[PDB]
Amino acid sequence: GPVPSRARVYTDVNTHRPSEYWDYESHVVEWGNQDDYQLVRKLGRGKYSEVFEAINITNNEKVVVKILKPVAAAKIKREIKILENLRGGPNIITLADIVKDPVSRTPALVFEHVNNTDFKQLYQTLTDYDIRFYMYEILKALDYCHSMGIMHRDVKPHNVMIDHEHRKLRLIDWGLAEFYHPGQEYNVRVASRYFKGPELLVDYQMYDYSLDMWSLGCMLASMIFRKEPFFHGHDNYDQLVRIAKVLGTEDLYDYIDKYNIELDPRFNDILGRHSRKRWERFVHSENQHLVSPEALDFLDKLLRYDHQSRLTAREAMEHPYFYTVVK
Ligand SMILES: O=C(O)c1ccc(Nc2nc(-c3ccccc3)cs2)cc1
Repeated sequence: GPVPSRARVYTDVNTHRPSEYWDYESHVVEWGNQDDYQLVRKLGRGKYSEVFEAINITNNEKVVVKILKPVAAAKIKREIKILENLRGGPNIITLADIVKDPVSRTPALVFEHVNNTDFKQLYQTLTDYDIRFYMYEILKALDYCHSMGIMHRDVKPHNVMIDHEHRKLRLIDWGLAEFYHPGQEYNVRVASRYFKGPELLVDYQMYDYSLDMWSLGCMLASMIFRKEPFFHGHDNYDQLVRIAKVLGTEDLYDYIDKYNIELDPRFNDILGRHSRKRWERFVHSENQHLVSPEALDFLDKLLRYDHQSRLTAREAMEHPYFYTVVK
């Protein structure tokens, strides 16, 4: 069987807290008035919710209303508890109200409004300074939630709202977020394909906060190399092959050896043999101004197969890559 693993930081934060903090099933929802909000336009639809721009007609303030689908309506108590526990934290989306949608009959979450710019238009238009500035802002949010015993589990560009005009950032969609308990085996069907950590791809269930740091590394590689996404898998199996063509197969085998994991035998006919690549192979005339020795050292310390060997969010904030950022 697989060898157990524990987070190297914030290991026992939930073991000391009173049951009320992490026992989300026991939480009682204080429902507000849905008629306080007037829906303006549909912003988007996912497999778990529909998002709307709305107006709070009492104070004329712009808000965002997230109406959960019945499939996600089952684990509403987890998302509500997490959002309340993290409320006021640096760069964390602020939950303003919870109401009962009259049409879906499911809960609807009301949030503060952020004037976001499409990442497919922004993230790939930033300067070297701005990439460093916004990465530091994301790290503030990740260290905060990890210090409060929570894993985000869906870090990706679409989950980071940025008001580039005001230089304001918010980490959103805490629908897949979970409380970290040492020794707990978790569902590997989390995060979006391109941002899934190797622990998920090899079906290793005893993962931790370090999963968010792999996802952050994928975001950084895409920004500094101008390649969207960086690891472009056709499916979950091809996703691991794309990673192995860059990081090499020897360190992958060492990883699975260390944790006594048995790879799905379907990998025997698709993985092949690959040496680790130097990051200069991805540098070209169009992205060279975004690349520095500090950016490459930082990336090297996030994109590691071994989840225990990755920089934590606090260690990442100490990195020379951020020395140029005004604090
Ligand atoms: O916690 C959440 O899930 C959450 C919080 C705040 C959120 N704000 C906003 N979303 C959008 C949006 C959503 C989907 C497609 C296009 C635009 C614009 S401004 C969206 C979602």
